[PDB]
Amino acid sequence: GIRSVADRIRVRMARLPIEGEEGKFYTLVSYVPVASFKGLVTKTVE
Amino acid sequence: TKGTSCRGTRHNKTHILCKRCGKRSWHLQKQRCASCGYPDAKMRQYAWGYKALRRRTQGTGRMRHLKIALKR
Amino acid sequence: TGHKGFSYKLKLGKKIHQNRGVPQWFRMKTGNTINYNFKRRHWNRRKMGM
Amino acid sequence: VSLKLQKRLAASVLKCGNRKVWLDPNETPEISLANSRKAIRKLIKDRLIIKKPAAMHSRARVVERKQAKILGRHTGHGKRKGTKNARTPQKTLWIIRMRVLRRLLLKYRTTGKIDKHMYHDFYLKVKGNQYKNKKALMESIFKALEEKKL
RNA sequence: GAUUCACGCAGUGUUAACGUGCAAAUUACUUGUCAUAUUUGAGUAUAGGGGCGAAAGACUCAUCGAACUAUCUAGUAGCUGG
RNA sequence: UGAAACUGUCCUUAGUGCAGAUCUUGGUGGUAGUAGCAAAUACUAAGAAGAGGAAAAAAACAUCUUAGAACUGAAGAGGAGAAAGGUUCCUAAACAACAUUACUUGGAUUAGGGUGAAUCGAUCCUAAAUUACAGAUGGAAAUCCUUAAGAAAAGGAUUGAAAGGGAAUAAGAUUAAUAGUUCUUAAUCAAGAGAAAUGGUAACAUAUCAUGAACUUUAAAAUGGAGUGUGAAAAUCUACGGAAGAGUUCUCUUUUCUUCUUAACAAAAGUAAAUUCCACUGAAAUGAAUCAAUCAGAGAAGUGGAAUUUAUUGGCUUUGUAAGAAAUUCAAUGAAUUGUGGUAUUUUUGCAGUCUUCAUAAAAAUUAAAGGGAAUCUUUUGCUCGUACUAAUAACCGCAACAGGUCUCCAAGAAGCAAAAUCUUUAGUUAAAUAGAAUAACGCAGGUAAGGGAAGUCGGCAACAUAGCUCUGUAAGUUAGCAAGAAAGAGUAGCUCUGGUGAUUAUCGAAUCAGAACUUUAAAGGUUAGGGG
RNA sequence: GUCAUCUAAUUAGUGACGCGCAUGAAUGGAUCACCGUGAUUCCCACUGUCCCUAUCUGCAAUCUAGUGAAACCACAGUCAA
RNA sequence: CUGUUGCUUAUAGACGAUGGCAUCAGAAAUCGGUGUUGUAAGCUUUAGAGUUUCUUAAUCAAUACUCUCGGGUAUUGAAUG
Repeated sequence: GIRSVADRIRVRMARLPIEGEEGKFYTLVSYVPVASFKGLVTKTVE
Repeated sequence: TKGTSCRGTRHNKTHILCKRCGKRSWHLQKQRCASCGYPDAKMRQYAWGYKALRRRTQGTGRMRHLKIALKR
Repeated sequence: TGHKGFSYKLKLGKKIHQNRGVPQWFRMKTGNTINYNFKRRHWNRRKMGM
Repeated sequence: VSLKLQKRLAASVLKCGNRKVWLDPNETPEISLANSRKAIRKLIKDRLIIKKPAAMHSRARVVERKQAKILGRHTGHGKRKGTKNARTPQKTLWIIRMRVLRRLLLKYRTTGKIDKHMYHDFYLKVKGNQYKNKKALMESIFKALEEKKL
């Protein structure tokens, strides 16, 4: 609902080229569901 | 409540269009026209209402036949 | 109202017919000052009182 | 574009509300050409316009509470909010009881257990609130009969 | 023409809000009342020294200890202003 | 600068000189980019269209679709009418102005389209009341009279209701918008055209039958309210049996949800409740019956009959209409299914008796019957007018898209005594006088607080406090009816069980009451909900 | 007003007294049971009314983008005598 | 040099201002410390008052035992790396 959000959220954002203009980029934030947040650090997904 | 609130029920016409003068002055319950003095045979005219005379009288309309006769 | 007399309905129709602007060709006449109809009205602006 | 006309026309054809109408978001150009009910009827056949299912409203919780109330699991003193006469009307209890007792008396008279004279006496006793229930009347009738035969 | 709740309605209090307002009298809570002396729609009747009033000089189109509108009328002013 | 009239002197004439009149009319400042653009819970992501989200976060972005999250909560922010409005209705193009920002949106601009009736209403009848010729009155305008005054009208003239009376139509489909109005199918009504009957003891009964004038009478149209019981239909709930589809499914769930329908008008397999009458008989040892009553020798109860009412024929199931429609699925137009019940609740509609009035709770048009005996199936047509839309937190009245006001119909689940508060389904909407950041004072709205407890104050103003149901208990005073829910005290949860209250003749069914072990965070209190003396 | 009572304390309330400025009998006199969004006093309970203020939330106010009035105004705006 | 700007910056603050750092900058996770509440979800204790179907097998069952000093939260204006 509008009155509550999860205490911690794990997301993954990817920088991708804009289809129209080749020069510019855009960020796509996606949601990564995890069972527990213990021992998770900032990982560069490749 | 003599001001804004009391004007809610104003949805019953008192005067409707008259048949001899065409104005919305025919009193429904009184069965008379307040302006041209309907069924009364004579047109209702008063000397205190000098303006009401110059608003509807001879020469304020088409004068369909009288214009021919006087010019004749 | 949904219910109306025949004569009253026709007088309603004329008021609809008279609520029109000046045709374009009449506006191009030489020495023409009649550009807009100042007798115009709209339902939500002035009640025609009939 | 504005698919307001197609949203309204689809509901009229599908006989639902505008809330249940589904318009394909990928086929906006196709639906936009549909400006008539005949065209809309063609789109439904092609499944571009779909009638959404009604929201599910389950009575499982209500049913399982009724069975608990049948066994008396929730009919306590802290769960009653109306008066005794409100919950069980006293007049209707008398109406039911009068029908029950008078039915039995009529059955005994026509069967032959009791004659008209003793039936008449028991009729006024019943009306006078002498017997609590059906059981109380049968022993009272049985007692009177054996006294008569004694 | 008993006691209460509800749909509604009123206007006891906060002398609360607002007071160049949502509103030329309204809003919130509290209070009262909520079918027979009840509530209510349409039709109809009663007109200004008149009507109507379970009576407050109250109401009679935001106008009432005498409505609105026009004529007498540029009413008169030993009084104020220019 | 301006581009066509004007000036100097003498007499004459006057609408002849402005800083004020809260002067009149018009225009314009400071205040001032200030006060404001804060009731109605609320928006977010992706995409489309567009000049109209750009960017060193310019943190906000109108319309449409999808998804998420929500509100009105079925006495509605739903679906429709009366009045009032009058084209605001539908569509397309277009956004200069208007809806306190903006708008590609609009109840705003421009141009087109749109209202179909023999059966719905007006039209017909009369109510309160209203208005004529003649007559009477008046100086006059005019007033009175409404059948009394009349050489007028068998008997009394006009108007007065889109809520009173009233001949006759329904289901499905169709339009961008009209539909008891159009189309398909199926009906109904009115006006027209082609010495005179039987049956039953009786109440009374017979696809038109089976004659019935003048005149007269009776009835219908056409009659308050309250409360109780009950018949039937619909909705909701539920029992058994299924068919199709959908949701959940690593934890379970033979699972949870949806569909399983039927009109006007007629028919008469089967079968009801209530009331009133008819025949046989004659009741006391008085009986018959209702929740209550109430009834009987001017005749009870019993048995056998007749009639009327129960949303059209004749009330319900059933039948024709009619499954060929419609609903739910499946395949790519064609295929499948469409049982039977309930001693449950509400609503609607009738019926039966009871209570109440110093209240007795309309008329006519129009129809039928009687008393009397004067006379000797097919087919045609059905005219005039209204019909769009809102009916309101944006179409009505208040200067307006104003938190004010304005008459009605239909009405799901939970929980509860309750149409109460609170939450949800069908439907509607997420916008309704702009937002973003920061989180000072002073506010408006909602709160809490140690110890004390009205010492504050004109005054317990405001707020706190009591609050449902069951049981025990209840004073003085009194018009003997009341006070009284007086006051005061105890109980209340969850789970596992036990017993009482019936129907039918072993099977089935109802929520209601009482009682007992065990457990815990020890129980009306989320909401609703008396402070007492 | 005087005497009692209510309180620690009573121009308040209640019960009495009465030569009552100027009460009094359908201008109705005396009496009160039930009733009252009527006026007045006292108890219990409860509490931010108060000792004596602290603190929490929403909407504003503050700043900004867009939009944007009004009352008022002789000229104006530091004091003492 | 100074100001703007950045740390959605603090020992500051209505806005300005004031204070600190600005590539050995900053920000964020995670980990440890430190707090708050009271023993997570799944399975097991004739647990468990009793019931049913069996015919000592199961099933239902408020609550309750061990795993569990557990689980969850913890700067947002907390302290380390």
